[PDB]
Amino acid sequence: MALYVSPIVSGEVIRSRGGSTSEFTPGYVKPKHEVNPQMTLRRLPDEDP
Amino acid sequence: TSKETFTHYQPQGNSDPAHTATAPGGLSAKAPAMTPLMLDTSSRKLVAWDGTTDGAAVGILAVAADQTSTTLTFYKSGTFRYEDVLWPEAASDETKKRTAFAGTAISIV
Amino acid sequence: TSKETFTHYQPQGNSDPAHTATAPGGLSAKAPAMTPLMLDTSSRKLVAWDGTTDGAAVGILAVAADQTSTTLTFYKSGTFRYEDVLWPEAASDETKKRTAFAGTAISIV
Amino acid sequence: TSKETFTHYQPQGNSDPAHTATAPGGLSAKAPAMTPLMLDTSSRKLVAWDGTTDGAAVGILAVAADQTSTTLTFYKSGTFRYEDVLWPEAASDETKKRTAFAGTAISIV
Amino acid sequence: YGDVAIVVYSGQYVENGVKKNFLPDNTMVLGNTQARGLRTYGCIQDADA
Amino acid sequence: DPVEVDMGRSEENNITQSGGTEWSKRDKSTYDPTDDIEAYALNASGVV
Amino acid sequence: QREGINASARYPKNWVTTGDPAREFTMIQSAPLMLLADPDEFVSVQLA
Amino acid sequence: MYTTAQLLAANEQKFKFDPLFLRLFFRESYPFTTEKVYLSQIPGLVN
Repeated sequence: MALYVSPIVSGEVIRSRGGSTSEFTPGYVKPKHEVNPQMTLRRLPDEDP
Repeated sequence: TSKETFTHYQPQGNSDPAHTATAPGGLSAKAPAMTPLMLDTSSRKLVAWDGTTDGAAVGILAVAADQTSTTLTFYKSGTFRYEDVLWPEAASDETKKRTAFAGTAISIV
Repeated sequence: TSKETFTHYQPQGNSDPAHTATAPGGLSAKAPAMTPLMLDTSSRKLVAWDGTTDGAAVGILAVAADQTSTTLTFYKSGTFRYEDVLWPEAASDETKKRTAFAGTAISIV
Repeated sequence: TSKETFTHYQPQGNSDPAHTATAPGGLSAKAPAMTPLMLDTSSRKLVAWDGTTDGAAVGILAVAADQTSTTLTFYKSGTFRYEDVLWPEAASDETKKRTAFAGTAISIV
Repeated sequence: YGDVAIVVYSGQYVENGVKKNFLPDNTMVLGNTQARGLRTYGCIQDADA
Repeated sequence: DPVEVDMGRSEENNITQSGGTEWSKRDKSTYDPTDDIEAYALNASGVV
Repeated sequence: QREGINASARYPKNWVTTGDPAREFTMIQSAPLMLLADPDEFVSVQLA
Repeated sequence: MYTTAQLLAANEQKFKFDPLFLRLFFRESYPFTTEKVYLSQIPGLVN
């Protein structure tokens, strides 16, 4: 707010604004899967007999 | 009516290599695949893990065999799932069941 | 994750000129900038303000110094912000701190 | 003024791959990475290495954790540099620490 | 609303550190949009002025 | 290891209806919910 | 890093392990890090 | 030392401040040359 100081004495120095930072760095994901070559011997639920 | 679910069969839990080895065995009864083994304290002949002697795990059996088998082939590395490996009912608390293979290349996920 | 607030470094709070001065000092420990100073009662060297003696404040230190610093540069006039002065822990009253420099050219806004 | 000594972060000391594992954790204090572990003498949970129990080392912690972590992830194979391992303060003998992981796939080079 | 327009004003002014509303909670004003208002400005009491 | 992100949300934009007057303890036919909407959207800092 | 694909949305990878036990694998690597410039732009009202 | 920080977009945060009063009723502006100001109004009531 702009103060109502009288125009005789002085005016206060309003502190300047600005400045705020933060970091959100790493992140990751890796969903590994296998193949297990021994499951292909049996039949899938599809692929009618 | 009846349902027969076709589920896959993956004993490994990680991509780490699963080596194997052979050693003389002293089994007393039929032991299916993935039955933990312990080393006997009298003659040091491999037997099935009792589930009570803590820290006695030495390996996991890979091929089915009975008391007639002179040599047993067991894994000595890799990572295995809890739900796939057959552990004896003597060990009842899950925490001690998990860390039974610590100190050896075999791990449980 | 972590937060770093950037604020402009404005020790002054009014357009009053900030005049510096030099004097012998008798500090005994590390004293950062914006530290009040007082006169020694015996040797009249400059020391860190204890925060208990009324009217002992004579100025605010302008440049960092140590016990080996034979000369200290301190402010002797102007207006300074309350939050920027490193008040001693003994002066635990806000009113006394705001009027500690009264009677001199130093003022606190 | 202040130096910026930069060393490449290479924990491994040989071409031997470093295999990992997971097991329930019971840490009593904050443990950074490269912290040796043993099993609890009673509950067989994973705790930090004291540096005085001979042969208790079973692995090296892989990720940072605290009391809120139920399950720890730790290395179970490979070789590590002696200087990079955050040894416990109690273990004062270099020779004992260098062979503390003998009998396990972990090695110190 | 016929001869009258309805205007909702929720402007905010900033106090020393906080945000507040210009108008009180439950009020209305009845006036003319052509009513004469003055934006009078005083003399600049500055030495350079 | 846990990684926590403080995007910077203030507490004025996390209104919780909990109390004795949220919406379910009101009359279905007489109450108008638009006032709650305009009150909650007051501290939005931009068009919604 | 050997193909210079350090800055990418996703990264598929297929490989096979040597030795007499042979196993293939498949992986997708990425780093999704959803962010909002102005957290105060939205108001999350939890009804009751 | 080795930081490698990249800065993304920033924020704005201005007020919700529109007069509606310096634009609807106070459209006319005057300066001063005097100290005081009168505001006379004649009561128009014929007989």
